[PDB]
Amino acid sequence: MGVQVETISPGDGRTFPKRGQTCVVHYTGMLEDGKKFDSSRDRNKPFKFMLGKQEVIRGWEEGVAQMSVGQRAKLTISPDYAYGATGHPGIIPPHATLVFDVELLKLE
Repeated sequence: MGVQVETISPGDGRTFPKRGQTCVVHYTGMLEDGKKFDSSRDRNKPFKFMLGKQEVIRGWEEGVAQMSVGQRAKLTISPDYAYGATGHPGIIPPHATLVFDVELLKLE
């Protein structure tokens, strides 16, 4: 499968990221069992990435573009849209489905 987006709290429902914009987000990343492997909130610094430059996993590129500014959403990402068969040594196992709690703070 691809990426599923499940809403947690609504945004403005009007402003969606376009290609080339910088997305400023807080996020928490968890394995399918619920173990957290990454979180911007723990570092007290939002994460920025430019949509369309493939600086993040495909699931983020397609999932976050579906969010409006101010929305918090749950992205469930299958391995093909994520770290795939390889995974990431000692962080993400092979063939892992990931769950991201993501809040789109603003666009730049």
